[PDB]
Amino acid sequence: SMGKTLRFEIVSGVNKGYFHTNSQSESLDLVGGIWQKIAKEEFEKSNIYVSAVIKPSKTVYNQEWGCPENGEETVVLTGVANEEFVDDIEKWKDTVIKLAKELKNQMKQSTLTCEFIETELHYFK
Amino acid sequence: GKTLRFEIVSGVNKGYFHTNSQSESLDLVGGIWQKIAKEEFEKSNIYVSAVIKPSKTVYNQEWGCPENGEETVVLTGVANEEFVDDIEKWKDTVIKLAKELKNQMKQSTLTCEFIETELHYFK
Amino acid sequence: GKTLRFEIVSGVNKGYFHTNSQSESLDLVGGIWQKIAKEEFEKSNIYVSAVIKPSKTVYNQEWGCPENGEETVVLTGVANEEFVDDIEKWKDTVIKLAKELKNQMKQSTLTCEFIETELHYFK
Ligand SMILES: Nc1ncnc2c1ncn2[C@@H]1O[C@H](COP(=O)(O)O[C@H]2[C@@H](O)[C@H](n3cnc4c(N)ncnc43)O[C@@H]2C[C@@H](N)CC[C@H](N)C(=O)O)[C@@H](O)[C@H]1O
Ligand SMILES: Nc1ncnc2c1ncn2[C@@H]1O[C@H](COP(=O)(O)O[C@H]2[C@@H](O)[C@H](n3cnc4c(N)ncnc43)O[C@@H]2C[C@@H](N)CC[C@H](N)C(=O)O)[C@@H](O)[C@H]1O
Ligand SMILES: Nc1ncnc2c1ncn2[C@@H]1O[C@H](COP(=O)(O)O[C@H]2[C@@H](O)[C@H](n3cnc4c(N)ncnc43)O[C@@H]2C[C@@H](N)CC[C@H](N)C(=O)O)[C@@H](O)[C@H]1O
Repeated sequence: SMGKTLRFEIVSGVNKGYFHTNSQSESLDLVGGIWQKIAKEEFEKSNIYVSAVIKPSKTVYNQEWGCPENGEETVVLTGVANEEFVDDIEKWKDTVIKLAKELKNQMKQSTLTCEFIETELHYFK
Repeated sequence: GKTLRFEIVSGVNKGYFHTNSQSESLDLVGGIWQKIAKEEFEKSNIYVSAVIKPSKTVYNQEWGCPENGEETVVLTGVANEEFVDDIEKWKDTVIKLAKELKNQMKQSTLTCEFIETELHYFK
Repeated sequence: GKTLRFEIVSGVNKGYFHTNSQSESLDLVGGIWQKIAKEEFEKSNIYVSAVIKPSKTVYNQEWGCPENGEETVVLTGVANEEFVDDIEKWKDTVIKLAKELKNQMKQSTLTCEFIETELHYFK
């Protein structure tokens, strides 16, 4: 029910120019639907299912590098390696990286960040 | 130098509370947290504040997830040394509140994580 | 090799800025951060980008919290080794910007945290 493990965080753009969504709820459904498909497909391959909590956001960077004024519409995906389901943390990590790259490809993103953070998970069921 | 932060993820249980918007879910969960944190504070003098964020959680539809994700909330907070004198008792308190939130939101499962953090508090 | 991420939590000060939606607050804080980060970059060549999320912060009404929570914003960012040559200088830049944000948002207190993180950057 408790133990040291890893969480991940990925930040992606929503690519309005390609998908033409017009609200943050539409953007969340877009990214969430892609994550759902790729996570299920990898689960069928490796028996490792990576669930993700997805949050709306704006990412602020220099307008001279392409950022809209007041920020780019983005989505933050996070998840934790639950030892109830993950027997091998290194395989899970490699799965997350694989999914992050697939998300970057299918979202047509030029760059993407994927972070791993040490966490102590308490799981109540 | 280092302290802890927590992160809890819960469903919002629209079917039970009959809320109709993510804004209503935030007020619902906020009010529940506000009440349970106050109640615990009056027992132990340990107040656990929480930053609450809207979210969706994506998992396998075979396990009950709606297409594109379940509506969820993320609650986070930090053990501020200004207010916290015993980190172990603070962790116990977060866990106690996380279990109360799980019960009141009628959740079958719930995650509560602790992450090491370096807090700079400006006042 | 780990790097750092930061997390800042701030009020949105609806009463001072006369905003009436979370979207308006997000754009306002986003513009304020964009300006202070650009000005700092023009001096030090350290650009601190930030991912900003809407939120509500729940604390004791006895200390001034509104019922169900205060409207807040969470700003996070990562020290990407592709652009950050000196982590200490980056950390001091984040702290400097957090203090500027506190002043410009007219906040009485503000938290700024640093968390160790393993960053994979795909380009
Ligand atoms: N900090 C920096 N210092 C110096 N130059 C920079 C910096 N950032 C960007 N640049 C320039 O811009 C070019 C593109 O860089 P990049 O796409 O990485 O620049 C990114 C970061 O500045 C920021 N960002 C991304 N993930 C973040 C996270 N987890 N936390 C905080 N901020 C985040 O967001 C920027 C744009 C991304 N959101 C991607 C935008 C778009 N969807 C795309 O795919 O191209 C670089 O090659 C540089 O020339
Ligand atoms: N990763 C997995 N691998 C294998 N089987 C799984 C997995 N996840 C769920 N299952 C199956 O589904 C059953 C239910 O498991 P569980 O309720 O824990 O499955 C949860 C996780 O997959 C995901 N989730 C929850 N917290 C998360 C976090 N912090 N980060 C990332 N994802 C998070 O969300 C799922 C459902 C929860 N949101 C709760 C749903 C609902 N409100 C409820 O109370 O039952 C399990 O007994 C398994 O049979
Ligand atoms: N935990 C506590 N225990 C005991 N006394 C407390 C506590 N918190 C606040 N107080 C009392 O209230 C006064 C003000 O304290 P403070 O402004 O720090 O109290 C803050 C925290 O309780 C909470 N908060 C802020 N950042 C947070 C984070 N990252 N995670 C979780 N919660 C967060 O939010 C409270 C108010 C802030 N959002 C600022 C509100 C307002 N915008 C302002 O600028 O004054 C203190 O001097 C004490 O008298």
